[PDB]
Amino acid sequence: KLFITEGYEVGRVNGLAVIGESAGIVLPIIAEVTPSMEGRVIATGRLQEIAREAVMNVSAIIKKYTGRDISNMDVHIQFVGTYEGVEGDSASISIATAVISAIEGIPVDQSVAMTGSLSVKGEVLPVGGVTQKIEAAIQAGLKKVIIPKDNIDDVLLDAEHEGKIEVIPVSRINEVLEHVLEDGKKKNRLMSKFKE
Amino acid sequence: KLFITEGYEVGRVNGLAVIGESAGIVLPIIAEVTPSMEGRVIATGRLQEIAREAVMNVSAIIKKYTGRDISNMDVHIQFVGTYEGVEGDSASISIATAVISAIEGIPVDQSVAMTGSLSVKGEVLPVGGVTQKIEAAIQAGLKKVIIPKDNIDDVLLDAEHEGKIEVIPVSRINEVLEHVLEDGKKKNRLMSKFK
Amino acid sequence: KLFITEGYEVGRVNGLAVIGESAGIVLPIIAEVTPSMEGRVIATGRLQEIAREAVMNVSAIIKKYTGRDISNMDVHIQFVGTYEGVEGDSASISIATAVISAIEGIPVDQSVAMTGSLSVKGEVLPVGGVTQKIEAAIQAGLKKVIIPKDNIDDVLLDAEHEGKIEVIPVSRINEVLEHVLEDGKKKNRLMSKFKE
Amino acid sequence: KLFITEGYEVGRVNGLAVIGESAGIVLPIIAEVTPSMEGRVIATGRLQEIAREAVMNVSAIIKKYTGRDISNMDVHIQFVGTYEGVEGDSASISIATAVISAIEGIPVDQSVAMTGSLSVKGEVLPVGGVTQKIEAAIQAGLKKVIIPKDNIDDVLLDAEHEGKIEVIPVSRINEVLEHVLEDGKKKNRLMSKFK
Amino acid sequence: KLFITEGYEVGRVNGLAVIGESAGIVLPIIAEVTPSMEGRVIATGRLQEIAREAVMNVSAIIKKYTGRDISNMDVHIQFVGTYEGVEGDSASISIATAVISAIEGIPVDQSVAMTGSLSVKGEVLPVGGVTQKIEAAIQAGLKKVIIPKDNIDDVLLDAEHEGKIEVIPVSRINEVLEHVLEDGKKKNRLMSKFKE
Amino acid sequence: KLFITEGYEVGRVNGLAVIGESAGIVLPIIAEVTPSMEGRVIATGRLQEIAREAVMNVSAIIKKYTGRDISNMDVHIQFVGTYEGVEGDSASISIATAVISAIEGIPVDQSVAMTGSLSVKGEVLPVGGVTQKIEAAIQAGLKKVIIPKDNIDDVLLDAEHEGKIEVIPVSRINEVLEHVLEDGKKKNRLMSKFKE
Repeated sequence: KLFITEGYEVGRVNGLAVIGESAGIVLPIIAEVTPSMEGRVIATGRLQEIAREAVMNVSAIIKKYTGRDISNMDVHIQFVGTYEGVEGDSASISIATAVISAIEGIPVDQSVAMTGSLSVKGEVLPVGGVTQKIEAAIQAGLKKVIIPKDNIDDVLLDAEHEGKIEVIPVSRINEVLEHVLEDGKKKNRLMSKFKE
Repeated sequence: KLFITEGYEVGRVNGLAVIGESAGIVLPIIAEVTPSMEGRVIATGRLQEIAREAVMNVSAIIKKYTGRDISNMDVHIQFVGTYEGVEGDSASISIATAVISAIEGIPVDQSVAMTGSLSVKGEVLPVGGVTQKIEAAIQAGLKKVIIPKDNIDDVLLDAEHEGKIEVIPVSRINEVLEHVLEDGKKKNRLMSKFK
Repeated sequence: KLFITEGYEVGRVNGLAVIGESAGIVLPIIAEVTPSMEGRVIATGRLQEIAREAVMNVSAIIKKYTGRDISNMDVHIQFVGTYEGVEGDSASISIATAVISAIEGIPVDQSVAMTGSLSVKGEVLPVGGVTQKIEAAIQAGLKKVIIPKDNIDDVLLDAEHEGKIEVIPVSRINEVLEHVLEDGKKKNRLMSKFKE
Repeated sequence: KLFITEGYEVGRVNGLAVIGESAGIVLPIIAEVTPSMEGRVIATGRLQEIAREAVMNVSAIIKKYTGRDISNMDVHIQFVGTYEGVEGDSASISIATAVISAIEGIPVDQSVAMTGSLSVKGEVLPVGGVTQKIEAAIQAGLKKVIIPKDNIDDVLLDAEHEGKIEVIPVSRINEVLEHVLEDGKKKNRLMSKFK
Repeated sequence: KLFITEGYEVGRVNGLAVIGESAGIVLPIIAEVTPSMEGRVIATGRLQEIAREAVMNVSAIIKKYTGRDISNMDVHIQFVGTYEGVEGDSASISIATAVISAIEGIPVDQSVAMTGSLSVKGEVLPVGGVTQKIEAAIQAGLKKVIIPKDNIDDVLLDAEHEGKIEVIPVSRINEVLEHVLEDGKKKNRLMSKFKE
Repeated sequence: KLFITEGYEVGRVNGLAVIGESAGIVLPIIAEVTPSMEGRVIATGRLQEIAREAVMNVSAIIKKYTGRDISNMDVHIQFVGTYEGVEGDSASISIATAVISAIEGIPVDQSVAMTGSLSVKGEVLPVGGVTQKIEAAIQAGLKKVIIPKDNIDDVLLDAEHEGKIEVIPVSRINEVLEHVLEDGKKKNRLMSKFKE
């Protein structure tokens, strides 16, 4: 199977996505980081362009909140499996989440999938095919799905479904991290860094 | 909805644009600026050269009048949502407006969209697709498109678009801010710096 | 309107080009220059390569006859308007002409459109589409049209349209300039500077 | 015939991949190394992003355990054959493996296909298209196939096929190496280095 | 009209090409060199890659046979006019002629048009649509047409059409230059570094 | 036609490609070398990275064997031909062979073609499309086709192709070589260099 459904893992997130117009999918990302040999973002396959765009875009948010500049480190991003036929999210919050995880060595809840794009301001703004994703998620045996707050009323769950996934609307990057990073002294420090 | 339409709000604005044909869409920008360890405009997409340009024109206006150097501070320009076959506007005023809005950190009326092209020396130059653009601001339920002046007569709106919206003829950048940049002490300050 | 058709403005020049396969359009153009403190030609959209070829060529000529070394300047060039399926003359001379005008800061006559491919050496080479361009010129109500002298047998106008525009042709850029540049001290002192 | 099914060769591994939207193919590779007197990774084709990626995850892994650095080496990789319609897997292990084989000088077992994505930490990640990666390797007469353990449930074989190949599930790049590298003094001391 | 049919001009050659595959056309070019003040080939719009290629090949023999390194110069090629539906020769001897011409300032004779491709060892190789081309040469009042020696029997002319143009087959670059460069002291010294 | 087929010229190697689907193209290569006046591999088009690969590999095996180093040469590598959908073998041996030719200044049997991938041990790896290649090599009325050895059995031929040609299998560069160099003193000196 292409993704983990529970446990905690560094630089590892289950985003969600769309195949064709039919349907949604579990889209899992690893991020890993190593210092550069000036610094680039490595990824390949049908999604590399989504990946440099999120990673690059989010990169100031990522400097306000470790203090590691991205151009001092190499960011190794893959998508786990292959997917031709898939639209992914712009500035996707999973790809930023997995990177912050990897930079910070703080693990991620696999049982919580996510969707949204990430304002360079740090907000999370709406994305297509939410119902179709939750749906893929309900199909995956994942437990909670984070989503943007303005897709709140695009969640057209057809009952019996209303109780098999916990749908969590967020609107900051800090809410996404709060809700998926493993508890501990590290995330506690981390969270406290989210302000002005 | 997806794109915001009520409120005021920082380094983010309503670009008008056109997917080629008769074909309007509302294209927001979102800007953000961070004083740097010079600096680099960071933006992605088919419309980076434009993000870059808008920004480059807009530092003359700001080192000159304000006397802020925008070379000291990395700048994020990002357009929103999935846009395909879009023609952008050279030195597009949505961006430069958002850029003044990041940097003097002062919100913008989101009733208001706009389109235009910013000359280094401050002008709002005319642009193609001025009508279909207004038609876009309309089925997106907005209050006021701002629009270049030399574009008035490229409005030729029909009965189902006539009186639906406030069109603002602008010649200068500061006519743009006069009209969208929210109110109080900072705007007032930014204004006088100019003349 | 996307162009001006009377008076003088700095750094502004109504080009001529062809849309699809019949017709002309006026290709209006602005250039502006600030010191760089070397520098670039910033232009965007579809016709950018032409802007850089023309500024690349104007500037050598600038350096030979005046003093001003475009080396030291950012030239910012725009096609007021947005031009798809439109196709220029290489080393377009509207463009070179708008640059020579931002730099000298002598305004240009808007009542006269033009078209020419500019050699590094200073000639105005011939260009495709004269007849049609001159028709578009007639159409926006522009008084004259400056063309490459070798394009003179290409002019195919119905006798009544020969009443409508002046057709001037030319073999060197400095002739485009007496022909366009605002009458003046500056302009004179400038014509002096291309004594050959 | 485009790959080998018997014997050991230095720096040659039988990858596995898909052509169109089913059918596996065996995807064989040489890597080779020479020093760089910096270092570059040399591969053409539709699959070379992958080749560059594979190698760049191997380096750090090798450095961390073996001490050898690859900045001071040029690496030359080839997909023996011509590979259109084909997607490889991210950072294929088969390439990672063929690089380790090169540098260390230890023959690889040609009768064992392998598929997988190597992570920078040395972990073996799951992949698209396992079954036809398996069918195709049977098709070629390979005796074992190494697959990412996390894909054990994707293995879908008819019994007449269950007996025809050995499915070996791994989760780490050192396991792959033990399972493929030729036996001997080199192999062992090499392993003592990943523990 | 777009080419000069007689006299000599620095860096100015009448190549031949084909419009679609109905007909030949004169495709006239100009190369011009300025110093680099790392060096480059500037050129525009439609046959810009034929242009970059031709030069990138001949560089070779620009050094090997004679004088200057073109990585220290900028090569500014233009096609005089505009070029859609036209098909460009590779490693074009008309470019190389133009570029050798501009560097030596030895004028090229405009009553002789040319087609063919330059190998890097400097044989001229067959090209396509030669009859059509010559038919363009003929049509356009150029006196003489240089063509590749392996196309000799691909020339299929009507009676009337054969005396209408001198046809000159060549097998090597130095013959093309023997043929089109202004006699005089400078060509003599150029031509005599085209040994062994 | 545009290519060689009996004969013995230097720097030139009739290789083999597929135009995409499976349609035999002879793809002639011209190599050329001069000294840097460090050095460079000077190629044009889609194949231009193959070239530098074929080159790269060949310098390695030359430095080793002959002792000669050719980091000093400026290498020119040319594709004779005009087709798109062009599809080349990695480290393609044609190029490897035109080059070794170039350098050792040694004429090639024009009457022979080849496909092949060359490794840094100067093995001949097999390549796909073996049968289409043997065909354009027939259509091109050539006498011999060198193929990689392990390609030995992707060889078919309906009645119409069988015994139309000396197909010749190889596993090493020095075979490729023994096959195609013009006999005598410099073949010889350079040959045994691969043995010493």
